[PDB]
Amino acid sequence: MDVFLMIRRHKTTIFTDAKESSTVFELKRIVEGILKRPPDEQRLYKDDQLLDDGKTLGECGFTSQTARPQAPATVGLAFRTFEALCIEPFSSPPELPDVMK
Amino acid sequence: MYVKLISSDGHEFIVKREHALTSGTIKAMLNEVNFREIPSHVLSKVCMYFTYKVRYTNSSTEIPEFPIAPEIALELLMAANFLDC
Amino acid sequence: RPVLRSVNSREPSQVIFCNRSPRVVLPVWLNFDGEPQPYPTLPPGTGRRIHSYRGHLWLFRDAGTHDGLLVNQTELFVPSLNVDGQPIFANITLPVYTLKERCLQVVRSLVKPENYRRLDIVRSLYEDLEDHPNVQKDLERLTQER
Amino acid sequence: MTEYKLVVVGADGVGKSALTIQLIQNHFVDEYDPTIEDSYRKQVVIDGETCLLDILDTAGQEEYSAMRDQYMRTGEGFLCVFAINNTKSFEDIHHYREQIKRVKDSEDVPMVLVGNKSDLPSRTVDTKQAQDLARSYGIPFIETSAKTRQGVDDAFYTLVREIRKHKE
Ligand SMILES: CC(C)[C@@H](C(=O)N1C[C@H](O)C[C@H]1C(=O)NCc1ccc2cnn(C)c2c1)n1nnc2c1CC[C@H](CCCN1CCCN(c3nccc(-c4noc([C@@]5(C)CCCc6sc(N)c(C#N)c65)n4)n3)[C@@H](C)C1)C2
Ligand SMILES: Nc1nc2c(ncn2[C@@H]2O[C@H](COP(=O)(O)OP(=O)(O)O)[C@@H](O)[C@H]2O)c(=O)[nH]1
Ligand SMILES: [Mg+2]
Repeated sequence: MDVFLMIRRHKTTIFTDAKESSTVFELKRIVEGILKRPPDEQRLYKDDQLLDDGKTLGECGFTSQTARPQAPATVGLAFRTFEALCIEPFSSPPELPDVMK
Repeated sequence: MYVKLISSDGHEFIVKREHALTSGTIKAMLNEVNFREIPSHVLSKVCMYFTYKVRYTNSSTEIPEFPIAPEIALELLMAANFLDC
Repeated sequence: RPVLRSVNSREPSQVIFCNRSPRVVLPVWLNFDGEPQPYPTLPPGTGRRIHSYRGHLWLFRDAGTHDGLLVNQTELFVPSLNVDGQPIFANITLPVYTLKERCLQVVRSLVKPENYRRLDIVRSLYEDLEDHPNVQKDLERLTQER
Repeated sequence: MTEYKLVVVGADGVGKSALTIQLIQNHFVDEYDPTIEDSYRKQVVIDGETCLLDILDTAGQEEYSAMRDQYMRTGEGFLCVFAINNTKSFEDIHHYREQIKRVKDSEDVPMVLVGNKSDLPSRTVDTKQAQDLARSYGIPFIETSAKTRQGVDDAFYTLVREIRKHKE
């Protein structure tokens, strides 16, 4: 029922949750309340797939098995022409010490 | 209400205020909190624990194991020790 | 003397132990003197109809690491009398560990105790890694929290 | 020369001592002291194998000490005896099996359910009830009479075979 996501654009990541039955447009309204941009100026992606406003999150591929609180699914976000999706990568951990194999 | 957490490398993580209060160190400081001691890949993992805690505390369903990759274990331990969570 | 102990009721009570955790559960019974007494373990996802008594105290730990576990959302399980012979259910799950304690568990499972102090961490954490889960110590904390 | 450690349990007066003495000494004791607990050894040929049977005829009041727990822990097989003319002895069987499971740290312990005094007409426990109890436990149920020697060798030899299947 509940899918847990992290919406990412540039160096911004939004941890939020939504209902599997809720639509992509309803998720853009959630982003609107945070980033102060209306849904008409937002483009949401799952990997490299542009999400249609009318489809539910479950129909896009977000399920309880793939969008867990401890492992949220990544949703790309683009703002308006529309900009190309850009997600700045996180930092990298150091090499694993030999004491940890 | 939401809280914004800044990593040491300038990543911005927006989480629900209730989720951020899971940390004792963030609770003491409290809209925006800057951490020069936590990188982005660690602070992102920390936020996953926040939603994990709030979701599964007093849960009537079974609780899954919180996963921790060996490569992030040592840094995550230091973060959690600093954040008191 | 110890407050956390079983009551010598001698009144049987049918209980179902159900391991809804990914760990091997070690059921621990606090006898009439407050001492922990281990009982046969439960592999993950396994149930077991056990024979207990009213007023007896139970806690559950990870059989290999003694990591703490929860029963019916709390630390202790005390079965009362069965109502019309229906069994009293004991749902054994993981707790929501603190992130620091979960990290300690994962580092403890990866590094050998001799090489604990070879890690690139703070000296304070070297002591936290060596302070393995302890049933007797958790009983003192639960006795004081009472 | 293989050895099998057998323990005969059940309520007082069900015939534990009479069943044991009938197996080793081949006679029926009408009044054996309910207090004397002893172990008996006998060389027997069971399915062609010569075995030493070490039979513990338990007696006395309950004692849930570590020392009594460990003594019973050494038994490889258990004869759980009740008397067909005593319902309470049948009702106690569940408790005796539960204590066997505890000390053996297992739920798959070689044991046999024994309904003794089958020569008596005053039946109070039905054979179907005992068959159903044995089925739920997954153990054989044998009707015995230490007085007529009915099923006596069968009860003890079957427990030995349950140990052998368990030892493989
Ligand atoms: C003292 C504890 C045993 C304890 C207890 O049971 N707990 C504590 C936790 O609640 C769980 C529960 C428990 O372990 N469940 C069993 C179990 C099994 C598997 C699993 C797996 N997971 N889990 C969680 C498990 C739990 N406990 N606490 N309160 C009491 C008890 C014990 C019973 C007390 C009331 C008994 C009253 N009787 C008086 C009348 C006659 N009766 C009698 N008369 C004479 C002798 C015996 C007798 N019985 O057995 C034996 C033998 C010889 C055979 C056989 C092996 C052993 S070993 C040993 N020492 C023996 C002896 N003497 C025996 N002979 N019986 C019996 C029928 C009733 C009330
Ligand atoms: N009719 C009959 N009586 C029996 C049988 N076995 C034992 N008894 C009687 O039951 C009484 C108690 O038996 P006992 O050997 O002392 O059983 P225990 O207390 O369990 O060891 C004795 O007086 C026996 O004569 C049997 O198979 N048939
Ligand atoms: Mg006797």
